[PDB]
Parts: sequence; structure tokens; C-alpha cells
Amino acid sequence: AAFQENVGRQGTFPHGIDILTTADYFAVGNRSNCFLVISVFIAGFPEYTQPMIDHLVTMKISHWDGVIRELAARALHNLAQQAPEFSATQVFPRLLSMTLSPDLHMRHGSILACAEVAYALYKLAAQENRPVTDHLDEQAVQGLKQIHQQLYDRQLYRGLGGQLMRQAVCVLIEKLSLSKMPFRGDTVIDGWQWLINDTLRHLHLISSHSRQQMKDAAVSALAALCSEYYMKEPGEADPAIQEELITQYLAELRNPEEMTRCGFSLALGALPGFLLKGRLQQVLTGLRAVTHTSPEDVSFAESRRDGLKAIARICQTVGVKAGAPDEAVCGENVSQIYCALLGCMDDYTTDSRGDVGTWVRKAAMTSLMDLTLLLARSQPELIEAHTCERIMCCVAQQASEKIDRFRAHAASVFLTLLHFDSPPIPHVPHRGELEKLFPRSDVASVNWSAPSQAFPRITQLLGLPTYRYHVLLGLVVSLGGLTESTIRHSTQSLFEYMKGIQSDPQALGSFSGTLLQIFEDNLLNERVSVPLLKTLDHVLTHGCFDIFTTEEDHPFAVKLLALCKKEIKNSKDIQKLLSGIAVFCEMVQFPGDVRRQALLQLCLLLCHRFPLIRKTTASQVYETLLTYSDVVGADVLDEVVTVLSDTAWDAELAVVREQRNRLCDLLGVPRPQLV
Amino acid sequence: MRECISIHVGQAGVQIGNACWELYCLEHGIQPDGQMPSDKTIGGGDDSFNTFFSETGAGKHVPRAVFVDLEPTVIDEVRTGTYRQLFHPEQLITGKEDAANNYARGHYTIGKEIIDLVLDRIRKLADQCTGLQGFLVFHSFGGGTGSGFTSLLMERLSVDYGKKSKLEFSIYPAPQVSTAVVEPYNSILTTHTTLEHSDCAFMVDNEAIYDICRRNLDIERPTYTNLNRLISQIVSSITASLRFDGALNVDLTEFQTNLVPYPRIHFPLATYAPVISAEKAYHEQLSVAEITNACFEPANQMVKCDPRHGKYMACCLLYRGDVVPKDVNAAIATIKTKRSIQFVDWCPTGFKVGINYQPPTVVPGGDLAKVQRAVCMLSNTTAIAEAWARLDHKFDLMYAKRAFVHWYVGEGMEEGEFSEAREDMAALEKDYEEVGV
Amino acid sequence: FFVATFVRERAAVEELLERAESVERLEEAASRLQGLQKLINDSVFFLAAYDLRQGQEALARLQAALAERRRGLQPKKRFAFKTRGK
Amino acid sequence: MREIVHIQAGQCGNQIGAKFWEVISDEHGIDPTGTYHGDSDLQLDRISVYYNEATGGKYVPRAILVDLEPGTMDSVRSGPFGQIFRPDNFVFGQSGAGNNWAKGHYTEGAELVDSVLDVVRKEAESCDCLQGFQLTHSLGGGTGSGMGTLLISKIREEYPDRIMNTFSVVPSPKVSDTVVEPYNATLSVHQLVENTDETYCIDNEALYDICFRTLKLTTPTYGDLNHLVSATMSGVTTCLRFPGQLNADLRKLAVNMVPFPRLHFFMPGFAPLTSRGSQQYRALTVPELTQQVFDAKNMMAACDPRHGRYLTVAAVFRGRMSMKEVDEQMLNVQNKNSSYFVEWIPNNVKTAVCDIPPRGLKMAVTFIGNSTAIQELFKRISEQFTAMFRRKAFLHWYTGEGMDEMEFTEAESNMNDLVSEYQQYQDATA
Amino acid sequence: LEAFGESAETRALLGRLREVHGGGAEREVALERFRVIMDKYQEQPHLLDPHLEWMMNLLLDIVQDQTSPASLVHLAFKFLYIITKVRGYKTFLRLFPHEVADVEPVLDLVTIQNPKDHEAWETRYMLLLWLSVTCLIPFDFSRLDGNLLTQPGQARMSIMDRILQIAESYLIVSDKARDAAAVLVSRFITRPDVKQSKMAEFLDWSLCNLARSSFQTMQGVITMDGTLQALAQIFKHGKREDCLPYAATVLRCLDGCRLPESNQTLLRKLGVKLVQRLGLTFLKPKVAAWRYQRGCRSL
Ligand SMILES: Nc1nc2c(ncn2[C@@H]2O[C@H](COP(=O)(O)OP(=O)(O)OP(=O)(O)O)[C@@H](O)[C@H]2O)c(=O)[nH]1
Ligand SMILES: Nc1nc2c(ncn2[C@@H]2O[C@H](COP(=O)(O)OP(=O)(O)OP(=O)(O)O)[C@@H](O)[C@H]2O)c(=O)[nH]1
Ligand SMILES: [Mg+2]
Ligand SMILES: [Mg+2]
Repeated sequence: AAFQENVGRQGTFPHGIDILTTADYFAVGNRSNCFLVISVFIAGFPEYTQPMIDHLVTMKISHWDGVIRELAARALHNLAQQAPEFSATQVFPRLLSMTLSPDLHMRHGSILACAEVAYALYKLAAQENRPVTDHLDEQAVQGLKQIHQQLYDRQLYRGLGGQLMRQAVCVLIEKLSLSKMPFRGDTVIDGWQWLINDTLRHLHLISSHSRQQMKDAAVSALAALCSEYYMKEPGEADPAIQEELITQYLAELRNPEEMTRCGFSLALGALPGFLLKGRLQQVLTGLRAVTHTSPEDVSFAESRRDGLKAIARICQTVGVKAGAPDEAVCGENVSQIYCALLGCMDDYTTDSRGDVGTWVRKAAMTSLMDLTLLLARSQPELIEAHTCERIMCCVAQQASEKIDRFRAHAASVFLTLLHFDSPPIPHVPHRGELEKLFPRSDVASVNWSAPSQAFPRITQLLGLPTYRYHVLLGLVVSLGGLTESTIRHSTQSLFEYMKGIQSDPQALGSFSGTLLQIFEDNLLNERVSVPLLKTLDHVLTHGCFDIFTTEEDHPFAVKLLALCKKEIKNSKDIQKLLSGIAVFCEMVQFPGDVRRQALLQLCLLLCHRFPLIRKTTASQVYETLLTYSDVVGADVLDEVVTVLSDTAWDAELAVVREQRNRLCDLLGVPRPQLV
Repeated sequence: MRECISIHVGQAGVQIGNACWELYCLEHGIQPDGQMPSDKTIGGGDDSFNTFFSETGAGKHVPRAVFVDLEPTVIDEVRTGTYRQLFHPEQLITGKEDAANNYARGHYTIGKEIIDLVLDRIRKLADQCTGLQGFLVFHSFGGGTGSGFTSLLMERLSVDYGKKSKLEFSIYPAPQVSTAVVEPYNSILTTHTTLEHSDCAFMVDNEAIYDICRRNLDIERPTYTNLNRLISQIVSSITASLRFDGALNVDLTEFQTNLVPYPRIHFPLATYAPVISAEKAYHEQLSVAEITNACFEPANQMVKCDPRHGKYMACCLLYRGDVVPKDVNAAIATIKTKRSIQFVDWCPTGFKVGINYQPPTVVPGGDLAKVQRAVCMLSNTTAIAEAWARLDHKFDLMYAKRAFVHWYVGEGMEEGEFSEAREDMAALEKDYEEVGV
Repeated sequence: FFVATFVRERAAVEELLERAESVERLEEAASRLQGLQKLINDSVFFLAAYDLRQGQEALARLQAALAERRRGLQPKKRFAFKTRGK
Repeated sequence: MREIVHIQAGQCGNQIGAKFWEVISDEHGIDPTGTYHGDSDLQLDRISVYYNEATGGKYVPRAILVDLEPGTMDSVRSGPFGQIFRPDNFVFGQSGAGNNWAKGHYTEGAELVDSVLDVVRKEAESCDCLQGFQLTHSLGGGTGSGMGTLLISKIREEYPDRIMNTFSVVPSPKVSDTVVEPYNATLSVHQLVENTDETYCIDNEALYDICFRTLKLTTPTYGDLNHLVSATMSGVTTCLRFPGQLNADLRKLAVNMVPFPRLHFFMPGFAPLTSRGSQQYRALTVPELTQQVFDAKNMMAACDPRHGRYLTVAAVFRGRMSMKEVDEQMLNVQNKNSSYFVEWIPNNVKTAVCDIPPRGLKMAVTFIGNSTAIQELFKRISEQFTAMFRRKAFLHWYTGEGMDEMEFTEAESNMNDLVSEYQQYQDATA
Repeated sequence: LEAFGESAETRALLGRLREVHGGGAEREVALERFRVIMDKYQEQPHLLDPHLEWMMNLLLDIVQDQTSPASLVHLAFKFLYIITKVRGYKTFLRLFPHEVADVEPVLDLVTIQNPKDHEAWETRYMLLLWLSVTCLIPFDFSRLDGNLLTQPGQARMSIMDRILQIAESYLIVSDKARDAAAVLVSRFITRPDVKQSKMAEFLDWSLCNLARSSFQTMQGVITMDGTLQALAQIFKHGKREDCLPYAATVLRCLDGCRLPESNQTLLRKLGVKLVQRLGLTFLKPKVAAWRYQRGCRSL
């Protein structure tokens, strides 16, 4: 406003109209624009090139906030292409003297400014078929080759303050290696290698809050340095340098520290393709073991994440090539990668924190998303049918968990692998039905993270026999959770879907079988067993399997009773016991010998070890007796209900065993023995 | 002649020290003001009761206590109480900010600001003594201040007075009286910090005192007032040898030599009997064999353990009343012939008998009756280790989920301290188990 | 060590101010306050909150004392027009 | 630590703040004039925690009325107890923030925060030892959210070691009809998890459902909403205004109710439920009160405790009763309803008794819980936020005031990671 | 926004105050809706100028009706105060009635007000402002009073004395009405006839209140604030040659109130404000000779 007033009332400000039309009440609102866009426009004139850069170098770069320092560095970078001489002759030497000051923030800002100036000068020289050494005189080359060395001489890399110097040195090394410097064959490269290696060998000593950053800043710096200096000829590298790096990194993937494992895993996924040629199978076999789970590596969930991240990263570097197992993705190594990727899917780890496995199950979902797609853009024939079907089944299964965050990523991955038409995927079970159920037009406006806008759509996949089992397993494990909205939306979608198959017998004879196979598939797992019993209880209480109740001794209930006997027997937690007592009193409705067996099991559970379980079983038995009909004959139901309501189930066992025996005798059920 | 210097820090520590001093003067006849009519020598001090009291040239019998609190609350009660004329203004130190149940906030933050003040008071008081035995510190594991400032003071004393004993009377946490969920962390921390700085520390299971008050005394809701009156009696009975002309545990080193064979195994088990209510005072008088048999009952034990399962390393008993040595010997022989008391193979298996002809004493209007004879049995039993076992159950379930750990990280305390304390506790448990072989 | 040196410098500044009778006394005293502030603002990346609050309170008290000393030793005269200066 | 400064931003915050002050004054016997006229020494044993002593033995409040417009500032000053406050404790502007978080956090708020930090340091200067802060604002309104979250950040940057507690009032489409309230709510959360230490969740949908279905009201008004919010505030702060050993200070309450830095959202509950102009002669027993306080209907948030797991529970019983019966009832409730309690934080249910029941009720009960079910209160916000942000609707109001989509992305990410952590901790060792 | 869109809704809400005044079930909802509709123009009150004339006519016809109960007139006073705080009193009271016949009725209303009724403070506030609007008439109060000795013994109190008593009684209340009184002080004590008969008295009372008030009690502070506001209004809206003969005496009492050492920030501001108005009374206003040659009025 002051500038506008001075330009309107005096008209003596150089380039008042220009700096007034670009910088106004609206354009000035954004700080990034003011520091990068508007800044360059205002500095384009010779009346604002020197003072602006001076203020940026003697104040903004030495701010007390990292964000302001980075913004000033980016501003200087953008303003380094409007003044190459001034940036390489008065500001660069000005920064070389400040990089050695005692202040930490000042040193960091000066290092960032020097790196940005070097990058800008290199970019400017690249557009004139000239080297970068022309602008950066011998003086500049010397100081830049003394930033990392001098810092190590004062053990400045130690401590919290030393972490920021380490990050600054990593960024400087990355910039220098990307700008192509004449540092090939010097001790500076050996010193840089050492610092990068130390940063990853000591990530457990880095703040968890500022950790993931220091690791993605050391791998990036390693990718530029090993692509500008480890190269003897076009498409090759120093045999000696390739034998020491790989041997050192593949021997650190088996470390006892998890942070070092993750660092080396990402340090092996950034290696250039010229340095993996000839020894790609070794690195592949190494990461495969890094993404595996042994009896000792059960809590190493973060290791598998970075392992899978690096694995797919090397597949995209080397690309696909025919007849080249040691250099690229051929047909001789495509199967092992798929097996290693699908070996991490069955990875659910309920550690103190919770499903840490979700992090490993997420990374895998990405590795495939970058693999099947890559081949689809080159050699789609390698995409096998069975492997692709298994991948599509695992994705559909993961797209129905109880975690909204990871259920939104799985749906996005599925949509990215189903709609893909550039070119499309060779083997996708029901690709026409999937396209009709998920219109590409009405997909970008679907909030998969919200259960309401995610469950009603994912439940429609049950119609496909291929994904039927994998979708039912997900719906089951999501129905027996604990969240109210999730369970409500799952039950609503299940009820709105079973209405079209309840009347059809063969439909209720295929879904029921699939659900009973999930019970035999996941028995004593303790992850699917609990939620599967609750789902069965809810389905029985809603009244879905009614056409089968007319038949006596139906195979479905016959096997369900045996599964419940094998599951509920020998337990401890109360939820499983209550969930088992509910399924039993719900299945009692089925007539025949199954009814007598269920009554016997209920009478047995009535005398549980805990009085609470006894009271719950008694209440459920009374409820299922007063609800259903024809379950007790000979007019002996009155005495049964009277002895059930009169007997105190909260007493001792010697006093309730007689009542249990009397109730069994009144119901025509053999009396269990006592040994 | 020698004199000790007692210290009371924290809310639980100072509240118990006040009752102990009240009971001590109640027994010595020292009036609330400090004048002792029974003392005929003015200015001179060389009797048995002088171990816990000094004398001015007017007659006043000042205690040798150090009441330090990090907040003005409990100190004000004693400053404007009944024995405020008993203590001096300098011995009643007070701070401002409270640790708020946090060992880190009291050991590396609000405790490193008042430690020097407490140390200057502990030096001025010692300068007025020709001979010093040790330091009787009273604190509690529940309170974060009692875990931080007490540990810091003990560590500083270990360097300053590096040739003086440091007997302790810690207070163990109980859910029926607790107000913090972080009492296991601070407890384990202070235990690991004091394991290498103390000689003999007696535990006081709050659950045992609550049960004794609800059953024996017949109280519906035992309060901190009733618990302090019952623990003060035991504290006085234990320190009765250091204040009367006896013949057992007359010095602090005697405690360590007769109850602490293994330097790291220094948590004996204390018991006191009988405990009759005031209503049933003039009813029946139990003999020595009656109060010696009940001492072994877990109901009277201070810690909820099972000494019958384990074995003993050392044992002693201190009587109070008209007790005859022959009757005590006969009762001990009968108990040995009846009960199957087992001792360690490498440890001496004998009971240190020490009778005190002085009759018991109780505060007027108290729930405890004026029994004719009482006894305090101190025996080092391995079963007491069980009291620590369950405590670890509260440290693994929480620490596994990293619960309430940020409070210590953000207060300057490191994270490896918890692992070190857990390893020390595991080593102590392993040593206890090995001693049972 | 940080708390030790801070307390030492605070005691030194207090002793220098208790005996300040020159503008050079107060001017040097007002350059130890700048140094202390610069040190503290460069050490808040590893210090606790209670220590920072104590340091801030000490700095505020020292600044108030310095302002009082400057107002006392150098009593600023009341406002008066420049009419008839000579 | 023995003096707490009170702050209130926005119209709802000021109204909720004025009601709580009136309630604690009527409970302590402090008439509108400022003189004590109660009938119990306990009322004066902890009077210096919220009031200041002044000549003539007067008790002056320690609050600071803050706004960007003058309406609410004049409404409270003219209220029945309006004279109690300080004439120089009212700091407000003229234009408001127009339901925009940016306008209230970067322009008018950023300009009035200077004067706000002047009265704040004026109250901290008259405090032997400041203990913490207690702000009362809403997450829906622009001025109430933006400038109030700007005052939390400024206090955390200024005062290094001081507890921060707030009474966030989550909006609800059933009460208000403004479309930009989802954005004004999400951003606020992104600040709390990274600024405030304690925060109570008082959902408006829960209050509306309790007033329309339980109390039987055809048109629940803002007068009914303030009647439920002030009672909850008086119930949750009963330990800080009267003697006690459980949670006498704010640091202890935080250490006992904050198991993790980011997880500190406590859903409060109070029973028996009442309304304006209603006297219940029937005195509920202790078992009935203990069973009703844990009911989802008596919860101020739209979350069912049964659909989750508890982490830290604190109950308070105000009224002449026995402690043994209360302890037995609490033990029975913990034993029976044991499945709803995490077994990895032993002794995570605290109970306290007080001899000063609220006004108009002989027996009262309180509930400050830290269950993971509170995540449901955020999931609802998530849906609205995402649905409104994907098509870019009414976004020019924010981008045109310095903000950008990066902040919304950041806040959405922080809130989403808070939900995942809650879900994980709820299923710890599954 | 651009214009007023909620015209019919606001008209219906204003025409509904005569059926939602008895029970408060439909009284609170109407006020809430009105406040929510008016808050949208808090930042653009200029967009209400063409609607704030007809809304004030509808609001005035209800309070002017003698058959309008207390509850009905108080409801119309709350809406008026809302509109005032929304748009602005300076721009809202200017359009209010200012005839001569409106001098006696309005005043009478101010006489039937209970200062201890916090449930209707909005009535005591706005009303006062309306009075200040009826002091911009170019006639004297003695002409409106006429003959005061019409009743035997008990004489009738003139309008000037009544206004002076009302102002003296409301410059010392805690509520928002004290402020309104300050408006009347700048419209009543600055009149030609009122100044001649109510300037020495009002300035002797203010000095006494300033001399016997403490900044350590709740009341004394309110009285000092009211007196300072009244003095500032007098020195601002008053003449320089009628107020200059008193600026030395006032300056002295202000300096004696030792305000620069009080912890009351609002008292210090009022003292500084009163210190600059008194000072500008000692010097004649000058005019910028440098205008008409260095810039236009706008840009
Ligand atoms: N026997 C007994 N236990 C007590 C007493 N006071 C507190 N406790 C217990 O001590 C533990 C807490 O210690 P406190 O003494 O309150 O704490 P503190 O040492 O003052 O610690 P901070 O206030 O945290 O600085 C809990 O287990 C209490 O039940 C008391 O007088 N007697
Ligand atoms: N419970 C309750 N909610 C209220 C109250 N007043 C407003 N709200 C809610 O607060 C939100 C609107 O915020 P306001 O408090 O009006 O906002 P503000 O702080 O005044 O901000 P600006 O309007 O932008 O100046 C909506 O969700 C309202 O329903 C009240 O008295 N009680
Ligand atoms: Mg304490
Ligand atoms: Mg508002």
C-alpha cells in the first residue's frame, strides 16, 4: 500500500506501474509467489538486482526458521539467472566466508545459498554448451571442495546441531554431483561417500520426527554422486568401486539394527543401472531376504517396507530386457519378483502399536502397481494369468479392511490397475463386469476413505465367483470390528445384497459354502475367527438362512456345528465365549440331530468356569427357548423354564451341577461325565 | 555418643515424619514446646534420647529433622500446627512448583534448583554434632518428588558423607489410596537409582496397612490419618534401639550386619503385633507366645507375601513391655519345633532377641489401644521379592505401548534409563531367585 | 554447564550493575545482555521449557534493572521549547 | 502454580465463558457485586485459583473477553453478572472475521493479538505462579476458531512451560446452516494436536439430540446449548475449584488423562440431565447415577463408548453420600464392563467424591473419558471436508487471504493420521 | 455479497414481533435468526443503507404505540440496538426522528426505566441515544416547558433539569448505557441555553467526582471513567472560548488523579485523550496552506 501511494502521489519510483500492477492486494497475498515469482519480475530491472540479493544474503538466508531459510535460498536460486556475474563474483565469495562462521543457522543458510548458486550457474552454462567451471573460478572450486572436509575437522556433525550440518552437506553434495563437477578421482569423493554411509549407519540416532527426511536426503545425494563420478566409460563403472559398494550394502541388509537395514535397502534401490549390470541377481536375492519374515525378524515391519520400495525402484531403473537376467527384467527373473511381492501380502502383525503389518501390506500394494504397469508398457506377455488373478484378489481383499486410510489406497490401486487402458492389463478376472460396476467417469468423485461411500460399492464384488471369497473375507474381518459406523455400513450393504440371493437356493448354496470355507480356512487364527463368529451370529439373527431351516440335518449346519466345537473349545477371553454362545443359540433353530447337539453344547457351556459366562449362557438359552417353537415337547417346557429361572447360576459348581443334570434329563440329553 | 540426622521429603514422607516425631516426644515426655522436665542437665546431651534431639541453653529439645517440600502445603500444616515450636524455621524448607508425579521433573528440572539449599541445611546441622551415624530418609515411591529429589539428595550425600550409613523407610503404592497411573515407572526408577546408594530400606505395603485398619481396627474407610498413626508405631518400634538403653541394633551398621547379608538384598520384612482396636482394649491380654505366633501370620505382615514358600537369611525381634527372656526363648523354641521355618544353607539360622522394659505408648484418642506388651519382628525373607514381581507386571504392559513416556522425554530425561532400570530389576530378581536355592 | 555459565554471567551482570556509575558501565552492561540473549535463542533446540522460562524471567528482571538504573543515573529533563536557547 | 487465566474467543466461546463464570460464582457464593456470601469454608479454601483479591476483600475475576466485533462484548458486560469483570479486559474490533479462518487467523486476529497479549501478560503479572490456561472457543466460527488458535500458538511460543487446556465446541449441521464450517473445523484440529495439551469434545449434534429426544423440546435454542455446556464445565473443573488429592492442579490432570502427546481429546458427561426451569425432586441413588453417567445418551459427544476402548477415565460424585458405596459401585462397573477397558494401562479408572453438589441438585455425577471412540467425531468431519474440497467450492475465500491448498492438505493428512493412530491403539495386541 | 437478498424474510420477521413477545419459545428463535441474517453484512454495512430507513420506521411505530406492552417495546429496542451495532450508531441515529414534538415523549420513556433490569438493558441504551438526537433542535428548553407553576405547591421540573439529572445518574453505571450518556453530554451540555445554566454545575460535580474517587474500588473506577468520557466529549464537541476558561482547572484535577501510575489501561487512555482536548483548547485551529496543490481527495 505504501508503494502504491508513493507511485500514485509522486511518480518518482523507478518502474512504479510495473511493480504496482504485478504486486497488488491479491498477488502479494501469497508468500511463495512474492519470494519466487514476483521477486524475479521485480529484480529484472537493474535498479533492484543488487539490493535485493544483498538483503537476501545478509538477512533472509540467516533467518531463525528453516522454512524462511529455504524460501530465501529458492529466491536466490530463481534470482541467480538474472545476474550470473554478480552471483558468481560478489555473492558466492561472500557466502564462502560465512559458511565457516560459528553460528549454526548462518552456516546452514550459507551452505544452502552456495549450493543454489552453483546449481543456477550450472543450469545457465548448460544452455550455452559451456562448462560450469567458467563461472565458478578456481577460488569457488576450492571453497566448495572444502565445505564437507572442514566441517568434519571440528566434529561439527555431532549432536542435534550437527544433524542440520549433515543435511546441508548432503544437499550440497547432491547439488554438486547433479551439476557435474570436475571432482572425479579426488579424496573429496571418498569423504562424501564416508559421510553418506555414516548418516545411514546412525539413523537410529536421528529424531523420529526428522528421521524419514534425513534418509530420503542421503539416498538422493547417493544417486547423483554415483552417476557423475562412478563411471569409467559410457554405460560402465569402476570394477573396484562396484565390488566395494555392493558387497558393503548387501552385507548391511542383514544388520541387527532396523534403521541401518532400511537405510541400506533404499541405498541399494538408488544405485545406477550401469552399476547393477553384471550383479543384479545378487541385489535381487538380497532385498528378497530383506522383505522376508524369519523367527527372529518378526517385529521388523519397517525393514520390509523399505525393502519392497527399493525392489520396485530397481525394476524401474533397469527396465525390461529380453535375455538379460543380470542386467534387466527378462522372463528368467519376472516370476521370483512376483512371488516375493505376493509373499508379503499375508503379513498381519498385531504388535504393541497395532497392525504394523499394514505398513508392509501397503508398500507391497505399490510394488505391484509399478510392476504390472511397467510390463504393460513394454512386455505385457510376462504378466501371467494366475499371478495377475492372485494380485487382483489380494487387492480386492485389502480394499475391504476396517482401516479407512488403507482401504482408500487399495481402492485407488485397484482403479489404477482396472481402468488402465494404455495399454490395458492382459488377465483381469471379470474386466467387463468390473468396468460396468466402476464407471471410469463416476470414479474420480468417489470418496473411498469414507465407509458410506466405499462399502456399498465394494460389496458388489461378491457377484464375481473369482473375487467372491476374497471380498467375503474382507467384509467378515471388517464386520466384527468395533467402530459403529463401519459395522453399520457393512451390515447395511450385506443386507441390501443378500436380498437378491436369499430366495434363490443355489445362490444361498454357494455363498454359505464360501463363508464356511473361510471358517475352515481361518480357525484358531484369532484374527478372522472372532469377527467371523459375530458375522454369523448377526446373519442368523437377521433371518437369512431360513430356507435351509426347513430341512433336517442340513450339511451346512452339520459342518458349522463341528467348526464351532473346534473353535470355542478351550478359550479364555470373554468375547470369543459370548460370540460362540450366540452362534450356538442361533443355530439351535435348525431341527434334527443338530438341534440336540446344539442343546447339549449349550448345557455344557452353561457350567462354564466363570459365573458371568454361566449367566450369559442361561439368559441366551432362555431367550432362544421362549423365541423359537417346537424345540421342547412332552409339555416339559414349563418345568424347564421354572428350573432355569429359579436356579442361581452365580453359585458354586457342586450346587449347579445337580440342576444341570436335572435340566439335561428333562430335555432328553445324555449327561456328560466328570473325571 | 552419636546422633543421627533424619530427613523427610514429600507429602507422604513429611506426614509420616510428623507423626513419628509426635510419637517420639509422646514417649520421651517432651512437651509440645520442647521443654523436658525429666532432663536435669541443661546444655549437656549424652543420653539415649539425645540421638534424635539436641538441647538449647534454655532447655528446648530440638529435633534433628530436615522437612523439605517442593510446594507450600504440607509444610504449612506443621508450621502452623502443634509442634511448630518444636522445629526451627530453617529446618522447614519450602519450594513452589510441584513435580506433579514425575521423576524427571523432580530430578532434572525443579529439584536441581533447591538441592543446594537442602545440602547447606544438612551441613549446618551436622556441624553441631561431634559424631554422626547416618541418615534416616523418609519418602515414597508414588510421589514423583520422593523419587527424584530424594534420589538426588542420596546421591549427593554418597559423595559428601561417603562414610556414613543411610537407612530408609520408603512407602510402596496401593490402588485404594493412589492418585497417579505412573507410580510404577517412578517406583522402578527410584529403586534402580537407590539400589547403589542405600544399605537397608524397609518397605511399607499400603494394602497391608489398609487391610489391618479395615479388619483389626474395624474402620470402614481407613484414611491417611489412620495409616500414619499405625505406621508411626512400627517406625518407632524399629528405631527403639537407637533411642533407649538396649542391647541389639544400637548402631546403624548393626542393622546392615544383622539384616543385610547381600549388599543388593537390603529389603527386609517388618511385622508388628498385636494390633487391637481401642474398643477392645480392656478385654484380653495376649502373652509373648501369642504376639510371636501372629507375627508369622500374613495378616500382620507389612508386605503381602508368603514367607512360608521361601526361606530366611536373618531375623530379629524387638519387644516392648514386661517381657521375660525365658518366655521369649520358650516361644521361639516352640515356633521352631512347630513351624517348618527354613533358612539359607550359607546363612546363620538364629533369632536376635532384644527386650525393652519400657512399656508401649499410644497417642490419646487413637484407634490403637494401650496394649500391655508389643513386638516388632524384622526378618529378611525372599518372599518379599514377590512384591516386586507384580510391580514389573505394571511396567511391561505399559512401557510396551510407550505410554506416558513423552512426559520424561520432554523433561530432559533419556529413554534408555527405563531399559537400564528394567535390566537392573531383572538382575535383582534373578539374584533373589538364586538365593532361594 | 549451560545453566552454570548462565548463572555465572547473570551474577556478573548483577554485580556490575550494583556498581554502575558511568555510561560506559551501563553500555558494557547492555552488551552482556545482548550476548546472553543471542546465546539463549541459539540453544532453544536442546533445552527444556522450565530452564527457558527461568532464563526469560532472569533476562526480563535484568532488563528492568538496567532500565531503572538508566532512568536514575540519567534523569531526562522535562520538555521545553527551544525559544531563547542562548 | 496457583493461578489460572481464563480466555474466551468468539460469540459462543464468550457466552459459554460467561455462563461458567456465573455458575462457579453462584456455587461459591460470590454475588454479582463480588463479596463472599456462601456458607462453607471450602468455597474460600480454593478461591485464589480463579479470582484475585482486591481492596475491601473483593474477588475480581481473572478472565479476558476477546472478540473481533462488539455484539457479544456488550451482551456479556450487560448480563446479570457483567459488572464482575474488568473494564480493560474486553479487547475487540468492529468487522468480525465473516466465518473465514484466514480472516480471523492472519488479518484481524493477527492485528488484535498484540492487544490480546497485553491483557494476558497483565493477568500473568498478577499471578504468584501461573499454572496454565483455559480457553473457551468453537471450531466452527471463523473468529472463534482462527484468532483463538492464533492465541494458543502465541502462548505456547511465549510461555515455555505452561499447560494448555481448551473447551472446543464442534459445530453441527443441525444447529447452523453455514457451508464453510467443515474447513473452519478441520484446520483447527491440525493446530490442537500440535499446540493444545488437553481438549474437551463438546459436539453440537449430541446436545441437539439430548435436547430434542431426552428433554423433549420442539425447538431447542442456543439458551439450551449453553445450559448443557456450562454444567459440563462446572463438573469437569470441580476438582480445581475445591480441595482434592486426585486432580488438584492442571499438570496432574494432564499427566493422568494424556497417555500420548497427540491423543488428548476427552469426551465429558454429566448426570442427571436437566433443563432450564425444571426441578427434579427425586434423588437418584449412587448405583443409578453410576449407570447413567456411563450411558451414551448422557455423553456430550456423538460417540458411543461401547463402540471403543477406554484409556483414562475420571469420575466425580458431588453430593452427600458414602465413599465405600461409590468405590464398590466403581469396582463392580469395572469388573462387569471390563471388555470396554484396555488392559495395558493398569489402574486407569479414578474416582473422587466432593461435599459440594451443584445448585438445584442434591446428587450429581461427572465423567471425563479418553476412549478411542472419540475418533468417530472426526471421521464425520473428514467426509464433509473431502466432499467439499475435491470440487473446489468457496476456496477463493482462503487462497485470497494468504492460505493455500497445502495447508488444507497438511491439516487433512494430520487429522487422517490421528484417526489411524486411534484405530491402532484401540486394537493394541489384537 | 452485492445487495440485500433477504428482504421478504426480514420484513416478515419484523412484522412477527407482535405475536412472539409473550412466551419466549418463539422470541429467542426470531432474535437468533435476525442476528444470523444481520451478521452477514458486519463487514459490508454500507449495503444496508437503503434498507435501514424503512426497518427503523417499522421499529419506531411499535415503540411509539401506547398500547405496545413493556415486553413488546423492549423486543423492538433489542432489534434497534442490533441494527445499530451492525451498521453504526453514527449513521443510524442520524435518520431517527428529530422534530420538536418528539422532545417530551421520548424523555418520558427514559423516566420509566429501571436501571437494575439487566433483562432489558438494550432499552435503556438505545433510548438515551435517541434523546441525544432531540438536542440538535435550534430552540430552547424553556420554550417547550412553558409554564411550570401550573400545579399548586409541587412545581414541575423543567426538561433541562430532568436531562441533567438523567445524565448525572447514568455516567456512573457499569452497563453500556453509561457510554450512551456520554453521547447526551456532547449534545446537552454543548447547547447554547444548557451551557449557560448547566456548565458551571456540571464541571463542579465532575471535579468533585474526580477528587473523591479511587482506582482501587469497582465503583470509583466506573465514576472516574464516566467523568473522563464526559469531559472528553465536552472538550471535543464544545467550543474553545467557552471551554478554555476551564482547561487549567481540569488539567490540574487530571494530573492529581495520578493515572500514569494506575494498572487501569482504559483510565490512562481517557486521561491522555482528555489531555490532548484540553491542550487543543489553548491554541486556535490552523488550516493546511499546502492543500489544493499536492494531491486529490481520492486516488
Ligand atoms: N501411607 C501414606 N501414603 C501416602 C501419604 N500421602 C501420600 N501417600 C501415597 O503416596 C503416593 C503419592 O505420593 P505423594 O507423597 O502424594 O507425592 P509427593 O512426594 O508429594 O510428589 P509430587 O507432589 O508429585 O511432587 C500415593 O501412592 C499416595 O497414596 C501419606 O500420608 N501416607
Ligand atoms: N453451543 C453453542 N454454539 C454456538 C453458540 N454461538 C455460536 N455457536 C456455534 O458456533 C459456530 C459459529 O461460530 P461463532 O461463535 O458465531 O463465530 P465467531 O467466533 O463469532 O466468528 P465470526 O462469526 O466469524 O465473527 C456455529 O457452529 C454455531 O452453531 C452458542 O451460544 N452456543
Ligand atoms: Mg505433593
Ligand atoms: Mg461473531
